[PDB]
Amino acid sequence: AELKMDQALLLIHNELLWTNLTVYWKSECCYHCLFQVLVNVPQSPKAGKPSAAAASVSTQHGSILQLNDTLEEKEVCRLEYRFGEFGNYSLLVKNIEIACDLAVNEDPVDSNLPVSIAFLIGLAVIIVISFLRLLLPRLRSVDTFRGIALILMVFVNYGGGKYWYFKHASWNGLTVADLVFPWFVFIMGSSIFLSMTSILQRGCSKFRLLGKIAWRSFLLICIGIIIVNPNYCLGPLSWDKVRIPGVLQRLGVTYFVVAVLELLFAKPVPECLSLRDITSSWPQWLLILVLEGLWLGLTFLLPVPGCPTGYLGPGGIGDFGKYPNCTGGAAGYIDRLLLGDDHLYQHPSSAVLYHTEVAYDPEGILGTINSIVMAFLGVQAGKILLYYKARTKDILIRFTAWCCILGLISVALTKVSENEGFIPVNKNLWSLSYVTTLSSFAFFILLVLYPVVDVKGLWTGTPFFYPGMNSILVYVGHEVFENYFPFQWKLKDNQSHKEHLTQNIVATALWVLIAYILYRKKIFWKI
Amino acid sequence: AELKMDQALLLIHNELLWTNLTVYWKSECCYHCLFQVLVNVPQSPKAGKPSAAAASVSTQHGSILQLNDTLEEKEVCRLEYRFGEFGNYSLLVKNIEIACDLAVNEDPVDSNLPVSIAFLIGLAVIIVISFLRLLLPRLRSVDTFRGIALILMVFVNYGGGKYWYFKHASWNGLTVADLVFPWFVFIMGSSIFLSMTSILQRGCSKFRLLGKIAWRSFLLICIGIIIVNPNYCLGPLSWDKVRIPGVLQRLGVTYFVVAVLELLFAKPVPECLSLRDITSSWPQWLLILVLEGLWLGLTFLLPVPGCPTGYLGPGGIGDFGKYPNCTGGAAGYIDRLLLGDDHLYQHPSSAVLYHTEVAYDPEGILGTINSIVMAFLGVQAGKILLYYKARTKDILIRFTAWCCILGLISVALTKVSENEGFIPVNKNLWSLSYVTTLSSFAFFILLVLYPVVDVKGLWTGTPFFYPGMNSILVYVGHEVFENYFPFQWKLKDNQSHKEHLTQNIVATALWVLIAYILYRKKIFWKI
Ligand SMILES: CC(=O)SCCNC(=O)CCNC(=O)[C@H](O)C(C)(C)COP(=O)(O)OP(=O)(O)OC[C@H]1O[C@@H](n2cnc3c(N)ncnc32)[C@H](O)[C@@H]1OP(=O)(O)O
Ligand SMILES: CC(=O)SCCNC(=O)CCNC(=O)[C@H](O)C(C)(C)COP(=O)(O)OP(=O)(O)OC[C@H]1O[C@@H](n2cnc3c(N)ncnc32)[C@H](O)[C@@H]1OP(=O)(O)O
Ligand SMILES: *[C@@H]1O[C@H](CO)[C@@H](O[C@@H]2O[C@H](CO)[C@@H](O)[C@H](O)[C@H]2NC(C)=O)[C@H](O)[C@H]1NC(C)=O
Ligand SMILES: *[C@@H]1O[C@H](CO)[C@@H](O[C@@H]2O[C@H](CO)[C@@H](O)[C@H](O)[C@H]2NC(C)=O)[C@H](O)[C@H]1NC(C)=O
Ligand SMILES: *[C@@H]1O[C@H](CO)[C@@H](O[C@@H]2O[C@H](CO)[C@@H](O)[C@H](O)[C@H]2NC(C)=O)[C@H](O)[C@H]1NC(C)=O
Ligand SMILES: *[C@@H]1O[C@H](CO)[C@@H](O[C@@H]2O[C@H](CO)[C@@H](O)[C@H](O)[C@H]2NC(C)=O)[C@H](O)[C@H]1NC(C)=O
Ligand SMILES: CC(C)CCC[C@@H](C)[C@H]1CC[C@H]2[C@@H]3CC=C4C[C@@H](O)CC[C@]4(C)[C@H]3CC[C@]12C
Ligand SMILES: CC(C)CCC[C@@H](C)[C@H]1CC[C@H]2[C@@H]3CC=C4C[C@@H](O)CC[C@]4(C)[C@H]3CC[C@]12C
Ligand SMILES: CCCCCCCCCCCCCCCC
Ligand SMILES: CCCCCCCCCCCCCCCC
Ligand SMILES: *[C@@H]1O[C@H](CO)[C@@H](O)[C@H](O)[C@H]1NC(C)=O
Ligand SMILES: *[C@@H]1O[C@H](CO)[C@@H](O)[C@H](O)[C@H]1NC(C)=O
Ligand SMILES: CCCCCCCCCCCCCC
Ligand SMILES: CCCCCCCCCCCCCC
Ligand SMILES: CCCCCCCCCCCCCC
Ligand SMILES: CCCCCCCCCCCCCC
Ligand SMILES: CCCCCCCCCCCCCC
Ligand SMILES: CCCCCCCCCCCCCC
Ligand SMILES: CCCCCCCCCCCCCC
Ligand SMILES: CCCCCCCCCCCCCC
Ligand SMILES: CCCCCCCCCCCCCC
Ligand SMILES: CCCCCCCCCCCC
Ligand SMILES: CCCCCCCCCCCC
Ligand SMILES: CCCCCCCCCCCC
Ligand SMILES: CCCCCCCCCCCC
Ligand SMILES: CCCCCCCC
Ligand SMILES: CCCCCCCC
Ligand SMILES: CCCCCCCC
Ligand SMILES: CCCCCCCC
Ligand SMILES: CCCCCCCC
Ligand SMILES: CCCCCCCC
Ligand SMILES: CCCCCCCC
Ligand SMILES: CCCCCCCC
Ligand SMILES: CCCCCCCC
Ligand SMILES: CCCCCCCC
Repeated sequence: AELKMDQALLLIHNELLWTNLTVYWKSECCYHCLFQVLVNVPQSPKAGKPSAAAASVSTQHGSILQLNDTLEEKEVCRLEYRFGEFGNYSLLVKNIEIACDLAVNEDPVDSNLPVSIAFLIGLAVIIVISFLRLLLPRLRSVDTFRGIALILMVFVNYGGGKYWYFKHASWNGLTVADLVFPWFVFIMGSSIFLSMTSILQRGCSKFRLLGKIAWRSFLLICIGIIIVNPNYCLGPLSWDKVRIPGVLQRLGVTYFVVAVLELLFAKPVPECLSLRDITSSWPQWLLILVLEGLWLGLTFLLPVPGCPTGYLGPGGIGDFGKYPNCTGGAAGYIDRLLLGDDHLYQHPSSAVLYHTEVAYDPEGILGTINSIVMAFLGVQAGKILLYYKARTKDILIRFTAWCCILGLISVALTKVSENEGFIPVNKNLWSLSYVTTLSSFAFFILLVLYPVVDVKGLWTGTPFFYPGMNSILVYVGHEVFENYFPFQWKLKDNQSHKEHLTQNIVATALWVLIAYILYRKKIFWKI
Repeated sequence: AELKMDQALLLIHNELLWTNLTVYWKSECCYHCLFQVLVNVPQSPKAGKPSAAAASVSTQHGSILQLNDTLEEKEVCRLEYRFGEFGNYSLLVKNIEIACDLAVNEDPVDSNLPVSIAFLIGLAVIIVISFLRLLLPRLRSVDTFRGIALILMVFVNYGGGKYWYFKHASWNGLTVADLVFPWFVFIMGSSIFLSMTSILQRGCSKFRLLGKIAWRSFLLICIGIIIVNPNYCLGPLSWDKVRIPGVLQRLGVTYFVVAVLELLFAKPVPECLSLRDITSSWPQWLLILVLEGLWLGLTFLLPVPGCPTGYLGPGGIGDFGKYPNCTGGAAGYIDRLLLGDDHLYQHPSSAVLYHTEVAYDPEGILGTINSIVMAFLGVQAGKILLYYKARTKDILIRFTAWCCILGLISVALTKVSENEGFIPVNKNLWSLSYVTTLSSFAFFILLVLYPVVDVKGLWTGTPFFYPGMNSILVYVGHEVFENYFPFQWKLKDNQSHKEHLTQNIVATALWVLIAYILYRKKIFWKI
């Protein structure tokens, strides 16, 4: 057939004699999208010979169909159904009143079977290895956490099996792909504090440390702009098409601000209910709350011309299509004002579900405030680890307290909903509730991973700390060699989830093995 | 206008009343090519109103034009002229007998002015640096030689300014681009001997050395097949389109054969007219002469179906177009027999001047014999360096003797001509005279570079030994980052020699600087 991946076939048979029909399609994942025309089925020329037309409907989310008489502009029937991948469905519209019935000709396939099988195979290997082994400075929990986030992004960037839950969410909500970048910012803040405390304890000067901070930030930004962003398979680089924002640029700016703050207000770690780690660093908290107030003010009060003030929405056909060019609101407006459309991201994640035409950069200028807030929460985690290193009970109690506080803030902001909160979770805007949700997840992960890996030693972090010790090499590496064999080959079927998933799992395992080889040879690159 | 790079405009005005004309074009660089149709000019409809037509003629080499009456198939006049780049020439054909005259409307540009200016600027910098400095184990000559060849290939591979003398020759003869690969094979043989002598003198076992040899050869071949050959900007790799031969594959096979021979017949270096370095290694010479006899026999006596036996020619329209699919002869036939057309090089250098349609691989199977012969001559150079290291006069005398012998052999084979010798110089076939010519050049280079750099110390090899100590990193590096900024940007004019030359010079200097940075940080990768 001609069905692409994640698409079903819908055959519409119109038995009505004197009324044409227009088939409108809306996805269930849209929040207030507009109905779009799917197919036009004419009237039946003679009784007993119904006119037909075929359309392809997406199967990732539920579908809502509305059949409207193209003359009277009225609705004859409306269906809400969830079509399955590669299915063959027939819809019959006939008199006696008009009622339209949906039937299944060919059953669909189970498209999530590769994911279920890949999890069971992975779980079966873990049990065998653990059972087989039974018969036979540098914190390791932070390396394990960073390596977990690394393995996840390599799977996600390489495609994720072309599954919708291993991709970035269109506008609002969370998928597996939306977790890894905030966790990298969190871990990078924690490592900022650990490194700076060690260096300033060895007696090193603050000005040489400042020089190292500036050099590392400049180097990260330059690598991001020149190596990671461009698609050089298209052609040589021209300035008018250069994308200035990006991932490594975000890390460089966040690292500079947070590292310079910590260096400026650095204090020796002194040697048990006490708020020492919090109150000893109150100037940072004051400045961070000032930045958070700035983000809220610019997001909810800045007037954007030709756009509602405080608009938190995708534009396109979203919000009933009233604001087709307002993708982002104040964040997008500031990006376009300072950098320009041609220096932004040309394929925002909302372009597929909301059909937005403007350029929006997820790593823009306004979200760097919340990137800095995430990194500073990571710094607080490092402070807990170092201040109370003698007592494990103190560390676990503080991690639990922070996780609970940030979780309650996220519940209040998002209202435990995807689109109906006061500040819904959104990776494109780097929302406040995005930061608090992912920070509570990071504190819970550290809560589980600290006693298991560091205190007791029940686990060593294998195989996660091998890329966790070469994160920058693995990141820049898979960006450079994304199209190379063995990370990518020509598939017998591009429309198969099984083949894409196998390819991406193999490539991710190859990067874990490359990082293990570098670790085994004691080759560690720090930017 | 619409002239591309290295093209002139030819306007033909036909004043003849009753005879059409057909304009045939042949290049002077062709050996026995066929005339190709350039443009068809009809007859003049009325006296005093001559019909005209415009054609673009290449300006890299001389042009031969033949005007033939399209009815009687006779020749009215024939011109041999050398058109200049971007010139505007008008050719008038008129009665009184018929004589055709060539006139220059717009003068051409001097297309080699950027090359002349780039040499003077380079020479002016050398004089300033040498004058300014005046006011203010590992052989260095081998590193300088390898670095010179490295700088040359990086300039050549990146385009060479799009100059025809910085590209590979079409079939026969030499350009600057055809010198660098044989010199790498020569230096690699010399380094084989130096390394093996040192290791076997330190008492290391021969079997562990054999393991190291096999590992290095396998690794070189794998890197060549997977990283260097494919164009991943086109798409993911499929087996049916994989090119098996290549540069690093050639180096791997040559290294394995030569290193295993030297290891097998290794002898300690003993401590002055004597042939000790030659006669102490007579088994290698016997085996090398046997391989050379094999190459000559398979090249001049193997019967290729549908092809003359011992054909040393490009096919295409060459040799008067009698053998359009015989590109290569026995070498190409063996390549196609063993590997197949779809696993060979799809754009041989002859495809532009001789219009060949078949696939030919310059790094094929039959030329590896001559690659091994070149590497073994390099081994002989290393033997001279180590046997007579005490006496500089002995080293210089032996280098001069070898250069003279190989030069005389090259003169005898090529007959001091491009196409008229018994075995003309040809990089595609890796001819015997190609090997002897480039070996005499390498021996002369070593003759000049040994007393200057090593014995006296007048020069240190700057800036050439910095990439000479990281050759593999520089090679694989510029292959991976060929399309990246700052090595390539979008030009304001793609048809300008000045802009291409500036871009390629800047990229080559950047690779010298990268290698200097690695040397300054003591980071050396040996494959
Ligand atoms: C959304 C998607 O799918 S793609 C988006 C995802 N983006 C990315 O993954 C970007 C890639 N980013 C990264 O890999 C990292 O965040 C980096 C490169 C910015 C660095 O993060 P960091 O945690 O700071 O890494 P790094 O190892 O360089 O840490 C630097 C310092 O921390 C120290 N450190 C790191 N881990 C630890 C640890 N566990 N304990 C103690 N010190 C540590 C290092 O010793 C070093 O200190 P030093 O230089 O004084 O000796
Ligand atoms: C046609 C075009 O335009 S493109 C075609 C051009 N192709 C290429 O350039 C291919 C690239 N090839 C190369 O760079 C090289 O030929 C290579 C990578 C194959 C290696 O060549 P080599 O000269 O053998 O390089 P390398 O430095 O690795 O030498 C290996 C050994 O020689 C030793 N060695 C190298 N130079 C010297 C020296 N001057 N003195 C003593 N020992 C030396 C090294 O110590 C090493 O020994 P070890 O491993 O026991 O310690
Ligand atoms: C299909 O027809 C229905 C009519 O039942 C349309 O629904 C109305 O649309 C108008 C706008 O033209 C609104 O003012 C009404 O409030 C809607 N509801 C009713 C009950 O009339 C619907 O818009 C049509 N579909 C499309 C895509 O235009
Ligand atoms: C979906 O199913 C219908 C049957 O329910 C298929 O329609 C048949 O198509 C074949 C060839 O196209 C005809 O020979 C049959 O007569 C059709 N049957 C009916 C009942 O119409 C349709 O082809 C299927 N679509 C697919 C498989 O893509
Ligand atoms: C142009 O015309 C000339 C005639 O002077 C052709 O030259 C002859 O070509 C025939 C082949 O058809 C040969 O047998 C003759 O030996 C050639 N020379 C002479 C003096 O007759 C020439 O081939 C024509 N050009 C092209 C491209 O066909
Ligand atoms: C080459 O030179 C001729 C003149 O020798 C140019 O022909 C002139 O073209 C312009 C515009 O096309 C006319 O206005 C003139 O009348 C033409 N002059 C003659 C004598 O024919 C021709 O355009 C030039 N070709 C280029 C510059 O590409
Ligand atoms: C001090 C901390 C808590 C907050 C810092 C940010 C404050 C001072 C700034 C940031 C952006 C500012 C807003 C920007 C633009 C407008 C629109 C204008 O028509 C009225 C003022 C108003 C609404 C500003 C109010 C003050 C504001 C919210
Ligand atoms: C011993 C050294 C000097 C030479 C080794 C190669 C010799 C033995 C081999 C290599 C290829 C061989 C040739 C391959 C094919 C043919 C065509 C056939 O119709 C007659 C024999 C003839 C002409 C062979 C003669 C011998 C030959 C030249
Ligand atoms: C998110 C899915 C990724 C699937 C691959 C996970 C990593 C598998 C590890 C394989 C390599 C192990 C090398 C280290 C062994 C000690
Ligand atoms: C074949 C033309 C290439 C032009 C560039 C030649 C190399 C220039 C050297 C510049 C970098 C010097 C770095 C080392 C300085 C000590
Ligand atoms: C249905 O559409 C056709 C166009 O092909 C039109 O001619 C016809 O009038 C329409 N039906 C009605 C009832 O108007
Ligand atoms: C020249 O070519 C034309 C085709 O356009 C043809 O009609 C004419 O006959 C030819 N000239 C002669 C002399 O045959
Ligand atoms: C898609 C909607 C996301 C809302 C998430 C709300 C929960 C925030 C964290 C809850 C506690 C986490 C403990 C691990
Ligand atoms: C000692 C070396 C100093 C290098 C300085 C390079 C420029 C630093 C700029 C960093 C700015 C990043 C945040 C905007
Ligand atoms: C005495 C040693 C000092 C070394 C340099 C430290 C100062 C670096 C300044 C960089 C500031 C960056 C601002 C963009
Ligand atoms: C050992 C000397 C300490 C003196 C204070 C050092 C403060 C360094 C932070 C400066 C922040 C400014 C960034 C541009
Ligand atoms: C030297 C001690 C002074 C105490 C100042 C008050 C500390 C305020 C801490 C702010 C934390 C609020 C966000 C968690
Ligand atoms: C294009 C024709 C090439 C023929 C070259 C013949 C000369 C061979 C070497 C001569 C002596 C070299 C001394 C440096
Ligand atoms: C000790 C490690 C040995 C590795 C062996 C790898 C295979 C070697 C094959 C090399 C063949 C190259 C010439 C055909
Ligand atoms: C005792 C140590 C021996 C180490 C291995 C040496 C033998 C390697 C054999 C490789 C041969 C390659 C042939 C293709
Ligand atoms: C120290 C032991 C020496 C014994 C002889 C070693 C010979 C090694 C060369 C073998 C060549 C075979 C390659 C496949
Ligand atoms: C800070 C690094 C900025 C790098 C900008 C690259 C610009 C490329 C344009 C060159 C082609 C005209
Ligand atoms: C057609 C699929 C073949 C590729 C399988 C994945 C590669 C695994 C080995 C990689 C080591 C170089
Ligand atoms: C010795 C290394 C050989 C590598 C061959 C790569 C083959 C790639 C084809 C996979 C896609 C079907
Ligand atoms: C438009 C041309 C601008 C590029 C000039 C070459 C780059 C030189 C600096 C490279 C260092 C990153
Ligand atoms: C999704 C987990 C898959 C684990 C596969 C591990 C074998 C390479
Ligand atoms: C590092 C060089 C940047 C050059 C930018 C030029 C913009 C047209
Ligand atoms: C003790 C110094 C505090 C300086 C003010 C903090 C906010 C800028
Ligand atoms: C502005 C409405 C309430 C916001 C929730 C507060 C969470 C701390
Ligand atoms: C310092 C620039 C990045 C180097 C490329 C690394 C590719 C794995
Ligand atoms: C062809 C030699 C040019 C030398 C230029 C050196 C300055 C980068
Ligand atoms: C290294 C894996 C090679 C796989 C080759 C498969 C040919 C179709
Ligand atoms: C002294 C051993 C020589 C072995 C024969 C050489 C040619 C195979
Ligand atoms: C076979 C004709 C003569 C070949 C020249 C010999 C050079 C040593
Ligand atoms: C070992 C494979 C090659 C690594 C890439 C190096 C790029 C500079």
